[PDB]
Amino acid sequence: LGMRISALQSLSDTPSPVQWLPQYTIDQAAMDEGDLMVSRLTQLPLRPDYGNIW
Amino acid sequence: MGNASSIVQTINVTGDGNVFKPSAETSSTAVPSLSLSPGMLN
Amino acid sequence: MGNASSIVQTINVTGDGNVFKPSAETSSTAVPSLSLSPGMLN
Amino acid sequence: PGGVPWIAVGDETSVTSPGALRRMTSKDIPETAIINTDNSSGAVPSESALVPYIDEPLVVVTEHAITNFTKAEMALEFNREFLDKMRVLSVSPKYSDLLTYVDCYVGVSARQALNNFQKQVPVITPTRQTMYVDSIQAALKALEKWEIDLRVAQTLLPTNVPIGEVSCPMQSVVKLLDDQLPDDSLIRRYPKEAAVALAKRNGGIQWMDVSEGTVMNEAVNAVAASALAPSASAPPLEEKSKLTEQAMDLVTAAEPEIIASLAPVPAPVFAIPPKPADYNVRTLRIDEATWLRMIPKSMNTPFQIQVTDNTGTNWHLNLRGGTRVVNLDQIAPMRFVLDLGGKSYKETSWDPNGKKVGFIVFQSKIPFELWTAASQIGQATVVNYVQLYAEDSSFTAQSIIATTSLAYNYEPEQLNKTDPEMNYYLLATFIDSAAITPTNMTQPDVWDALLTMSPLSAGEVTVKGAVVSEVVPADLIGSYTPESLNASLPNDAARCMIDRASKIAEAIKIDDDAGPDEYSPNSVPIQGQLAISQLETGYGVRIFNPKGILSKIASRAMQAFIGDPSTIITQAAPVLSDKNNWIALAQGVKTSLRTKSLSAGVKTAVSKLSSSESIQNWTQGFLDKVSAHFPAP
Amino acid sequence: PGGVPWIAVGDETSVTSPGALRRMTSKDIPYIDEPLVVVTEHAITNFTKAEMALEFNREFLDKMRVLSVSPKYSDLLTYVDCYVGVSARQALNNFQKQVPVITPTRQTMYVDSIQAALKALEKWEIDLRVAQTLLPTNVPIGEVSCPMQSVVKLLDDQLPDDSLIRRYPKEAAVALAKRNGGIQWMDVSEGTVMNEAVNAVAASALAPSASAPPLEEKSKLTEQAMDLVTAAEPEIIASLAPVPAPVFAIPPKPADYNVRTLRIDEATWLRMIPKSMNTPFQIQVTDNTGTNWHLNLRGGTRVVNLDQIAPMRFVLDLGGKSYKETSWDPNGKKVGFIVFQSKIPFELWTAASQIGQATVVNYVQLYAEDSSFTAQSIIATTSLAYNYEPEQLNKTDPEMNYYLLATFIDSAAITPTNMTQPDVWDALLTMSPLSAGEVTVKGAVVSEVVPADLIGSYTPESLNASLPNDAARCMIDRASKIAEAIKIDDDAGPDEYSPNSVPIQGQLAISQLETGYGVRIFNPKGILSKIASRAMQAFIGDPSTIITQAAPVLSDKNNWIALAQGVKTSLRTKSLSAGVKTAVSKLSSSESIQNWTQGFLDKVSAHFPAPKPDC
Amino acid sequence: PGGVPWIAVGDETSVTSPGALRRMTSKDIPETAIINTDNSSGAVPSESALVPYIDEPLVVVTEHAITNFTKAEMALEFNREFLDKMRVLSVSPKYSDLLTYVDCYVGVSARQALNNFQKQVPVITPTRQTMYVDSIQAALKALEKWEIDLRVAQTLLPTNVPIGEVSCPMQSVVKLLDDQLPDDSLIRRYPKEAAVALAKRNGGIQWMDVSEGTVMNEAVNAVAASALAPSASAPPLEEKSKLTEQAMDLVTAAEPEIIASLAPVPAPVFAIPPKPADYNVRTLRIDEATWLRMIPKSMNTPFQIQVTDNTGTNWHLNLRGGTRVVNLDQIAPMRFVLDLGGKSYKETSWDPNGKKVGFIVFQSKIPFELWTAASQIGQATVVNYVQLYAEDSSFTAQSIIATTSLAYNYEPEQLNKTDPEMNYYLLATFIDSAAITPTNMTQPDVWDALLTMSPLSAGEVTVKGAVVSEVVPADLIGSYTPESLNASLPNDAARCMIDRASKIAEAIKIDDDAGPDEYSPNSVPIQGQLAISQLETGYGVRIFNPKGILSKIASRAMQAFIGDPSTIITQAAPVLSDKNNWIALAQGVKTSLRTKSLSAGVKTAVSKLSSSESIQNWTQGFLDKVSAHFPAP
Repeated sequence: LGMRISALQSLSDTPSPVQWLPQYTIDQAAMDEGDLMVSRLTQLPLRPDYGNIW
Repeated sequence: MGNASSIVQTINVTGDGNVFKPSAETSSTAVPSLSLSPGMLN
Repeated sequence: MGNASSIVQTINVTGDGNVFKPSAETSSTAVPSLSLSPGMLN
Repeated sequence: PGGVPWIAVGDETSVTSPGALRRMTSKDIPETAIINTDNSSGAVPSESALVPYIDEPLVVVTEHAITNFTKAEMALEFNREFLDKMRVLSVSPKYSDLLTYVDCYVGVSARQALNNFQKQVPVITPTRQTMYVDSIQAALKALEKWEIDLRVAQTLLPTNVPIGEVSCPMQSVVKLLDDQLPDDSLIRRYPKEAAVALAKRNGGIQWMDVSEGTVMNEAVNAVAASALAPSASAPPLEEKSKLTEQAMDLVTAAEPEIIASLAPVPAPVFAIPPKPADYNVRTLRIDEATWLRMIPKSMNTPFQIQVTDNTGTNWHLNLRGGTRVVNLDQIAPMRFVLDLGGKSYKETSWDPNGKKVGFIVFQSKIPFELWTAASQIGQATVVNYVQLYAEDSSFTAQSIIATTSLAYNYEPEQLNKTDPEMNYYLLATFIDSAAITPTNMTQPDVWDALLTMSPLSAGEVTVKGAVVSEVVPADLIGSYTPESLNASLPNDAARCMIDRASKIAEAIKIDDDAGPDEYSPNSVPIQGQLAISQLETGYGVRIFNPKGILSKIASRAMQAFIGDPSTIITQAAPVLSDKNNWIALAQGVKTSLRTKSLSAGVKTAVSKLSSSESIQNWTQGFLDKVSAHFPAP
Repeated sequence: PGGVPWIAVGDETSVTSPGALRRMTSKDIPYIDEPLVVVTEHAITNFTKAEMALEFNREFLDKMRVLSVSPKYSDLLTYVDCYVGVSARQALNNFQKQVPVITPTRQTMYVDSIQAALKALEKWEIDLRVAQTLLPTNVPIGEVSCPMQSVVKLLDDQLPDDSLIRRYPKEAAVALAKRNGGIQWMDVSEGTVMNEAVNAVAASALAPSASAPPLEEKSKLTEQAMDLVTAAEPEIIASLAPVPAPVFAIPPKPADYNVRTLRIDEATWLRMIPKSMNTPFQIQVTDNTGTNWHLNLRGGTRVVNLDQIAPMRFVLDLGGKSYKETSWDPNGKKVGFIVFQSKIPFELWTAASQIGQATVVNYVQLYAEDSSFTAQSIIATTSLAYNYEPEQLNKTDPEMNYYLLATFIDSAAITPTNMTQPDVWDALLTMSPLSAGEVTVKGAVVSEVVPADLIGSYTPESLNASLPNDAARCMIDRASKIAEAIKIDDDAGPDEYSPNSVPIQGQLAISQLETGYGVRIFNPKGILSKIASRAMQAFIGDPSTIITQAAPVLSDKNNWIALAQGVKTSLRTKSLSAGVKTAVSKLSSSESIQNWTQGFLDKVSAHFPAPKPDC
Repeated sequence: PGGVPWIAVGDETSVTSPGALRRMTSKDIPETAIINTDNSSGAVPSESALVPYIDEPLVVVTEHAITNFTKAEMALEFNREFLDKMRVLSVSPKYSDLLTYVDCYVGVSARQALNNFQKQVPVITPTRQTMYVDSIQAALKALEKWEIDLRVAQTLLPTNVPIGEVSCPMQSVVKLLDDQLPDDSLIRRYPKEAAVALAKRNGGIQWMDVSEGTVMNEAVNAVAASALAPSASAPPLEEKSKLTEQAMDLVTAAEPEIIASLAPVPAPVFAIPPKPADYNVRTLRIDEATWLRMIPKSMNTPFQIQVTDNTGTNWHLNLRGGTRVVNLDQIAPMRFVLDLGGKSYKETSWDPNGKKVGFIVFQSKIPFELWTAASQIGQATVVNYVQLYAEDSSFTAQSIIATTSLAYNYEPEQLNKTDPEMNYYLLATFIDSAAITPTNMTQPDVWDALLTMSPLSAGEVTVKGAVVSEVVPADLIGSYTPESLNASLPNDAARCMIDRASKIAEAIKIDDDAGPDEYSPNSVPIQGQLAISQLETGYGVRIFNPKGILSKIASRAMQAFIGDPSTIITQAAPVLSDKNNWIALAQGVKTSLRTKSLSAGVKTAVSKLSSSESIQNWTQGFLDKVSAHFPAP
């Protein structure tokens, strides 16, 4: 088995969602398949809250 | 490209809607050379 | 095809009946070269 | 497919990770071992104490290797008769009987091999492959003298005609071949074997059968002959293919894109192995050679200095008006060789015979022009020196100096270069252990001698006498007057560009066959540019020319390029000085060559056919001579 | 197969039918539609090899988290039954089942993925090459050994400080083991070690046997020799019939002459006024810009004739000459070219009425310096340039005569008694052709040339005074390639018969047996063998001997034709062979190099000592 | 499989069974005869009196041949429309329709065939092969003018771009072509067919069907163009592959085992075709030139001798102190040319006009320097001579000899070398028909001119002026000085080493782009050798240097070798005078060039991409200019 030997570090659960900065590799794909997969995985339609613009 | 004459039954040389879009990927090739060495044919 | 004298032979080198007809379509060839590059052989 | 075979680690046909695959060996396939070899060649020992029993790996053999080794064995089969005569290799190797066919995983690494399962792949061990190669190689080794003698027999008289057919009675050929063939040859010892081998190689030679009577073609290489044969209207196919491929290789080597760039290109990528150059430093003009310096003339106070080499020996020498030196900064590494042979340097007050000439290097912060009274000399040492000799000269009452090869290497890395103010100079002149009186010796220097410079680097490029880090190849076009070209350094960019373009010129000449004032696919790129440029608006009087005049001018441009490939550099060239024409031609050469479809030129084809017919006529005349001077019974 | 796939539009089909075929597209497989292209076998095999070229470095590619999944070209190919061909007629005549097809988009994406991986692996590749090259890892023949710990110590010692092996040693070890089967790593868990290389066929192709050179070297040398001879074009240079100039010519080279030192009879491209005229005269010529220049003509003046010369460029250099007289001083003076065109021949010229239309095409200023000799001054280097392009002149009228002169010019009239030098032709001239499709013989343009008559006709002086575009230089440069190929293909020593020298021997024997005028003589076969050997050796050592007059054997025509044909008929009939002496010398040299490598490895082991045995 | 097909004759069969096989002929297979072929092309006559019946052999076509001849058919299928117009070859040839499938023993010889038995072997008869190839050649001959015109149409304006994409209105392109097209072009006569062929060859040109109004790519060579195009960040794949192949072929061209052997190598195996050399005897020294002899200058008593030529006309000569000769023995056959241009030889009582200068050969036992009296000359002959002629020169009151070319061919075989006590000497001097008064002429000879030496045998080799039967290349390294090099014979071993190493220099250049003082794959072996050697025991003061300094030293040494190859044979050269370093470099070059995997330098990649962008911009600008004029209506 190719694995590092180390035990997990326990953490408590974050009560709100966290930011995430993505980083790109050199892999590539066609745009159409990306739109198709986004259509499959999406949770729309939905009614959100608006907030105040001013 | 052909010149000094126009024929539109099938392909209009001088008509609208034709594309001239050279590219590195499309390139242009024919059959320049082959493998006709005496030892490989037999 | 050098000279040789024998009583009875299956083919006679110095005999009469042979054909020496050099032609461009027949030509002469052997195995002088082959493709043995390191990349292509693997 | 290639690589190595892989097997499961014992899992129940459920391989879902590259960790469950291990590389196959000869224990997993027992038929690939060394003891299971058929040993038809007798190579493997039969004694059980001598055959090893160890685990070897397996590799996959690809179809290219199979076919090429299979043809390698037929190379040996061309000489089966003589090989039988020496009792060598009585059974053909038959490569296909060494491989083992297995359904396995194929690949180089486990991750790739896992997702690729193949059926009926051929594998082999390294040992058996080496044995097979050795068997063929030994069989080839045993035939050197026989093949040489066979080739001598074939080439003694012409057995091939370029076109058509010729004839001669075979008895005359046999008589001539007996008369002329060497005694050492094995043909005399083994005639029938040579006859059968020649009948196999050449379809012309046909041997009548005494028992039955049928005489028939028996060569085994007719397809290759038809590939080489010329039709009665066109040249052979293979020759056309070979010529076009060679032209494409030259264009590829010339790097058509490097020599047409409009943006800076680094020096090491632009350079090529250079060549030495020769000069006469005294005869050069200082405003043309930017790499020389000279003390102001009409100065009327000569001065003397002293200097010591690396052994501490002191030397005296004198500087006067007219003395010249060479800047040794910003010229890259370079090797100098100086040769004074053929010059006199003879006066009534000084004779050169027995004197010594040396290279002296100066370091100072003061320009060489503003030097006098030896206080401005700065740090200086003698590098090298040599002693002269005098001989009689063709001119009556004069004598000349024998040859010398005074050498010096300049490597910029060693010298400190700490202060940009500092200046380096080099000079060649007389030196002597006694002070040279100014009245006796009046010559400013000994720079009146042949000077060869050879670069000491391949990643350094200068322009007009100063090194640069990058060049723009499209900015060298039409920017050199002839006077600036005989005074540049051997590591100049102009020489690199000229040598690169010479390959394009050679390729165009190889591919194209056009007479004076005839359009060619390699000369219209200039024509289109000329038309579009003459339509545009700049400044000055416009002139409009028809298509015929433009075609003629473009053809003349291409011819002037091919004949002399340095016109692109030359300033004020008629048409080739413009950078657009150069770029268009260089780019269009590739497209012109890549789209040929097994073709040639009309003039080439017609001349080639006429030449070949003349050759057959001469061959037939020679064969008539042979059949007439060696009568058949 | 190749080209594209097609589909029948109708039920009615035949070998030659109007219509009946349309091209297949992505709609016809089971919106954007793209065409399909049939993929050959060559592409499949070569692209698979390219993929495995990446797969050598899987451990590194997995440490760096790139290229998780392999390309696998054989997924992208779709198998279908259809008419295949480049055109509709070929498709109508053909029909195949299970041909593979692909669209251009997918092919471009595939090649881009491979190129991206190759761009990411570059520094790693250079680093492994450095590691392999630092110490000798290959030997021409045999087998040498060295302890591994010492080798790793040396590598740790001398590898660069930014080398990527120092960051990934285990991956570099596995990569080197894959490339080279000599470097083997023991498996610790089981204590077993064996060869783990994936390249064992090319290794056998490149390996010498016990007594013979490698196969690849022999095949490569033979192919190179055939390519050289094929480029030489034996048929053209053996022709006994006229061949056009554009076919025969090959790119020319410059030539250097001295005009004054040449003799008139050998060189026919020069005209000199007779020395018996005994009187000078002076003329005034206007250049292109209206400037007036006065120059003087006298006896002995030489001019180059421009009539039968191809477009040519002249560059003249005066460096080293003195041209200093009692009443003239070269410093500050001017020298230039003048182009005359007149209906009166040069030798008849006596007055200014005969000079015709003249023009000072180019001119320079002369600068003088002290020379080596005492109280002597010499001129600095000049490059006077002229381009004779005939088509810019009026060549329609035949009576016109053209001449070229180079001499002193001045704005004031030159006094005849001050200067008695005729011209400045006593200087180094460089001529270079401008047309690569026109050839001259002996100093006159020829429409076509006969290659079988140039051989054995030039005396040394005539060959000297040739122009750069002479047919003899084309012949020399076209025979030099044959000479080089023969030298590559042969190792015969002094007086050793070779398959490349015997055609001359056969020709000599036949010629000897014939009847002709003269005192008849006879020779054995040994004498003819020696004579042929000397002739071939002299040819190889000097390709310019076929054209030189009164040559021993190569001045003849039949010998040349026989040799040219013999080259081809000998090269074409080899079987992967080599000379005996070449083979034995290669074996001995390879063994010596092996011994040197082993000694160096012993030195490497002596320093960087390995740990002593533990117990 | 390759070879010919065989059929059984005797029932018995074994891998060596005698006389069990016989050639299979068309009499067995009726489908092969020319009376049973399909005339879809129209070659075999339909009249029964014009189709012969003679039994014909059979050969086997290899899969290589099938693929390449089908490619040849594709080479014609591009131009189908114009072939249709000319009514040539209406039905396209199909090669597989000429092959007969049979199963039998296949092999080159009977012994190989006895072990081989395949099924579905395809066989052909020679005449069918010739007929097929003739049809292809006739189709190619028909298309010459058309192919040239189509290439001109493609090349007239930029149709290809190195990278990226361009665009232009096709109406403007058509108008420009109409304006610049040649008058005789078939493109104007047949426009539509040219358009269709262009659409086949290129993918940028696209045409719409006016019936349905659709436009799409119709090129048929996408697969190859994918390999020809440059992807992002990397040059085209084929260019890299081809450059690596060319470098490896350069390395193989000069065998590294020959140039780095430590053991004697025969002269013919080492030799290469040489080049001429030019010398001047008076300027040469006796000490350095080992092939010269001189009478000691102390003689001062010249003597006059007479010698006859081959015809029988006597001549007169004068010898004195200083007269120089060339020692012929111990040198291969040679060719000498003497050129006396630009010399005066004018004395108070001697006028060079009309005087005769010639070569003489002396054969004598007495050594040259002991020569005092006439009778000691032995035997002499005037081989060749030329008359002189003087013209006025640039110097005032001076004259110069015109250009002369005197030739001599020294062939030892034409002499007898059996008597060891025999000396052969060569002289060039004045000759007369009467006595030459020594008071009149004071010159020793005419050897103060130009002398061209050209070898006449490329199988012999000299070192320092003496012939050697075998040479050791490793010992030549670092053993020559410029004084000993410029005075070498044309066929020296030094020049052979230089020319065989120049190929290695070029090969190293092709694959490197490193700058000053940078480590490379080719510069490390010298560093390793230096690092090992500095630790070895010696005699001097030991020096320790770190890793970086050694890497710099190796880089500089390799660069100096590339810039001037002859430095490997120069005395006291910095790093390349140690033969270990030379052997290490020569051996490591092959390993460096064999492990490359379709790669290039980082500098070359970035420069190639930048240049491709620059030409892309240039082409777009030109097409904008073209569209501004010739506008689309």
